[PDB]
Amino acid sequence: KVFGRCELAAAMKRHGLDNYRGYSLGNWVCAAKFESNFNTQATNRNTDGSTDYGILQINSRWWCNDGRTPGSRNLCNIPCSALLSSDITASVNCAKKIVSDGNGMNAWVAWRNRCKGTDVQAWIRGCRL
Repeated sequence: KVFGRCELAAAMKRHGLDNYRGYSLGNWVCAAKFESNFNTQATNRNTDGSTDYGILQINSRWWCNDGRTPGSRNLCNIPCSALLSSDITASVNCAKKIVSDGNGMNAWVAWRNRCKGTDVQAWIRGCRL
C-alpha cells in the first residue's frame, strides 16, 4: 500500500505517534516520506548485508528478523515481512521502540538530514485530523 499523505497522518495519529516522546505528527509523516515514499512495501539493502523494511525502513540487524542478516537481534520480535503490510501497526509499534532507544528520531538518517529542524508542520497541512 502506498499511503496517502493525509491517510498516513490519520493512521499514524490513531496508532499513537502524534507527540510520541516529544515528536510532532509532522516529524513522523516527514520521515515516512523520505524513507519509503509512503510505500509500505519499501525495502532497501544496506552494504552491511541488512535490509530496511517498510513505511519507516526498519533495520533487520536490530529490530526485526529476516533470517539473512547474521547478528540479527529482532528486538521488536517480528519478522521483517510484518513490516511491509498495509497495516502500519507493526511498523508504528517497533518505531515507538526505536525512537525511545536513545538518539530519538536520529535513528532515521533521512529524518536527521531532511526533516530535523525544518517546518515539519507543513506535512499535516490540509489533513482533517
